[PDB]
Amino acid sequence: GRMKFTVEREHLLKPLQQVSGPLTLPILGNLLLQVADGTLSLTGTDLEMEMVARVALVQPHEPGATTVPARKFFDICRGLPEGAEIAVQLEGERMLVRSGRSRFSLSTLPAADFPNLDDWQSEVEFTLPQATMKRLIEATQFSMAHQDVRYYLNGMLFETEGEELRTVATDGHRLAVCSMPIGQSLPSHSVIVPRKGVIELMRMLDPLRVQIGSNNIRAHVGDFIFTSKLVDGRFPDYRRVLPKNPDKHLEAGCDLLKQAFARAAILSNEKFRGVRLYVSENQLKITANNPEQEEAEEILDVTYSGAEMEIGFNVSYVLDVLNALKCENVRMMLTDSVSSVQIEDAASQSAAYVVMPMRL
Amino acid sequence: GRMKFTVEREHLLKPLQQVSGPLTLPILGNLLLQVADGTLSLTGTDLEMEMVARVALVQPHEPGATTVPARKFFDICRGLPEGAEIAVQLEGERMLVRSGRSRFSLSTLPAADFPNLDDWQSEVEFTLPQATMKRLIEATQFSMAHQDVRYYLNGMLFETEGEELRTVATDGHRLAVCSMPIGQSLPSHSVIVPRKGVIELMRMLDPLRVQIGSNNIRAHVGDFIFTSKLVDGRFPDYRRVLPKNPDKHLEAGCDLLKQAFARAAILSNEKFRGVRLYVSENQLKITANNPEQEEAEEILDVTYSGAEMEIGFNVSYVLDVLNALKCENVRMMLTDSVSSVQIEDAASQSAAYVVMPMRL
Amino acid sequence: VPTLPLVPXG
Amino acid sequence: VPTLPLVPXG
Ligand SMILES: [Ca+2]
Ligand SMILES: [Ca+2]
Ligand SMILES: [Ca+2]
Ligand SMILES: [Ca+2]
Ligand SMILES: [Ca+2]
Ligand SMILES: [Ca+2]
Ligand SMILES: [Ca+2]
Ligand SMILES: [Ca+2]
Ligand SMILES: [Ca+2]
Ligand SMILES: [Ca+2]
Ligand SMILES: [Ca+2]
Ligand SMILES: [Ca+2]
Ligand SMILES: [Ca+2]
Ligand SMILES: [Ca+2]
Ligand SMILES: [Mg+2]
Ligand SMILES: [Mg+2]
Ligand SMILES: [Mg+2]
Ligand SMILES: [Mg+2]
Ligand SMILES: [Mg+2]
Ligand SMILES: [Mg+2]
Ligand SMILES: [Mg+2]
Ligand SMILES: [Mg+2]
Ligand code: NA
Ligand code: NA
Ligand code: NA
Ligand code: NA
Ligand code: NA
Ligand code: NA
Ligand code: NA
Ligand code: NA
Ligand code: NA
Ligand code: NA
Repeated sequence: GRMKFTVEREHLLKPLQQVSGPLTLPILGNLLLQVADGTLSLTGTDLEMEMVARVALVQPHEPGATTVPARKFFDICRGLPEGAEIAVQLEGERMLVRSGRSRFSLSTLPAADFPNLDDWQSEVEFTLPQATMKRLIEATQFSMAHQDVRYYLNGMLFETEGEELRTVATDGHRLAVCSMPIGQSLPSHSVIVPRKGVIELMRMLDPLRVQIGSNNIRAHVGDFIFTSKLVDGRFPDYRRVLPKNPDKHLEAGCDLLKQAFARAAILSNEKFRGVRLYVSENQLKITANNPEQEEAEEILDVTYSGAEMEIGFNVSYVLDVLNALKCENVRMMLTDSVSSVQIEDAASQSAAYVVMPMRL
Repeated sequence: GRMKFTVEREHLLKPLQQVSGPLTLPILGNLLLQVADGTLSLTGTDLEMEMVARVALVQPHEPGATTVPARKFFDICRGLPEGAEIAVQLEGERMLVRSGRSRFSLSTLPAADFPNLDDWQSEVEFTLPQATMKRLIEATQFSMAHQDVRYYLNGMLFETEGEELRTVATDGHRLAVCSMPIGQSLPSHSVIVPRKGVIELMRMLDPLRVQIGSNNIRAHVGDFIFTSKLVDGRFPDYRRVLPKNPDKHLEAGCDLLKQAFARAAILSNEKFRGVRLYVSENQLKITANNPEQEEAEEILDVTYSGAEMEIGFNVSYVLDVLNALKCENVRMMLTDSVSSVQIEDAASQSAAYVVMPMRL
Repeated sequence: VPTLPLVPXG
Repeated sequence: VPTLPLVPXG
């Protein structure tokens, strides 16, 4: 006897949709299906990360394993009618799927050729609410580099320190850092999670147990386990990037400031996206112009009592920060026109953003 | 004195969004703005079609005209706060837009260089509900050709006959025709509306007065007027394409039939998309296979009492038809395995679809 | 892949 | 277009 199971469509759909994500080589487009001890396990991989789902089998079944094309199998199950029962068995080099008077014969590859992580070794473990992991990632994801030759910047730093978990991302022009308490005393550890691993982790956050290994990270969410390889390299130390004594503090409403930058941006250079800030007593003026010599000017009431200053920014990087802040009022901390600015929620220091200016 | 007006954002937004659609040459990226007799007119064009919006001016204004970059002007107005008042005036070679403490100076080009349709000549005119025009277009739009060297097939035939308006579209593999009563006695006329003109007409249908000219078509919807050039060429006669005596009639539920074709399609050839139909007494069997020698089989109860037949189809063309029908039951009218099939709503003859089979 | 009887072009 | 003081790379 070979692998055989019968399952309700709605017990299979969401597990199948999730494992079909991290999928190149032919067997890497397949899911590994394994039936053992009343459980169907489904695994997808791209050789660097892996997603496993477990599904309880409440109908009779026979143990075994195969691999089957992942998107086809998912699309077949999704396309069957609501409430359908799905029967699966192996027939030679094919997997036969039956439901009602529908039949599908899919090509298989042997389970024995499916990749597996063989040297897993855990080094730190903790649990935290899914919403906390999601805040940490959403607070910083947009500042990761994209296809930088400095490979370690294309991912996200995850760091444990004290009772806090921290994420850091930077692309050399801007940096984001966010720290959240998790109520457990943690060893100090820092690892770099690749971009595609961050994306997959987010797909799962719909509590979370995390294990950080020597060369991999693992997340347990309900009946799913996600594993990703870590990135080698020395990630930069955000503590050395934060401005040292940004004495000049400007506070403004986040909505009004964002809306003003967004309007000014319309008439900025399409390639370089530069806008000019002029800070004066309780006032901010934003100006933009382009090669057509069009000009935008916005004047806002703000809270500011420092020296007058003019400073240039890539407006896209500024808007990225304001959109990631979920706050009523924003604090910009300035030093001079050629030094980075620190931006934060006026009422919370959980996250900080550092943006380098452009020369005027 | 030059053109000047002040208007509420919400009186400008939707007109601006609509005219900014049909927009290449620099002045063709601008809107023509004209103030006269208490009305602001806004016009966008791509040299073959034109959209005009009229906006009543309830605040003081001065007559004149200019052209201004369309997307920038729209994005500025959209980005101003809800309830904003927008003041516009001309300053040298620029248009100055003011609202609150926001200022925008846009580059202009002279109104005198903006294109205009000079030889308009109307030949037939009628009114019909927007929902009827939308049904006519949605019933057939998907069967238009895309970038066919036979230019006339890339558009949609609009034909008046008796008291009916008709649309026809075909790409040589499939054809769609739809006819609706409009309650007015019409002269017989046939014109071809280009693809982009059909799309624009749909954007306006959110009653409609239509004028069909010698070389153009014009639609009046509220305070908008849309004009499109017509396509030259001899459009094919759908009456000669319909199967002559499709004696073998199959009736089936539309949802079940569509869902079965959709599942079979998963295991069809990704390039050629062929599925096989086997019709027998009150039964339809759909089969698909691919170069990997995977196989799908669907069996459905249908109403059918003709001879047994096997016929092949591009499943994408079949699904396109079933998705465009909005019906409980579908009628397929068959002749033989190498002749086209006619598909229609079992309870309505307003629309008909003709699909050529593939050889088995 | 036969065409509909469009004249000309099939 | 100066960079943040990333070591190395700026
Ligand atoms: Ca059931
Ligand atoms: Ca067998
Ligand atoms: Ca693996
Ligand atoms: Ca494993
Ligand atoms: Ca460093
Ligand atoms: Ca608020
Ligand atoms: Ca606050
Ligand atoms: Ca107002
Ligand atoms: Ca002037
Ligand atoms: Ca024109
Ligand atoms: Ca005109
Ligand atoms: Ca003809
Ligand atoms: Ca229904
Ligand atoms: Ca019916
Ligand atoms: Mg087995
Ligand atoms: Mg089989
Ligand atoms: Mg296979
Ligand atoms: Mg400095
Ligand atoms: Mg004027
Ligand atoms: Mg000006
Ligand atoms: Mg211009
Ligand atoms: Mg024939
Ligand atoms: Na077996
Ligand atoms: Na596994
Ligand atoms: Na079954
Ligand atoms: Na789990
Ligand atoms: Na500029
Ligand atoms: Na004037
Ligand atoms: Na006009
Ligand atoms: Na104003
Ligand atoms: Na009108
Ligand atoms: Na085939």
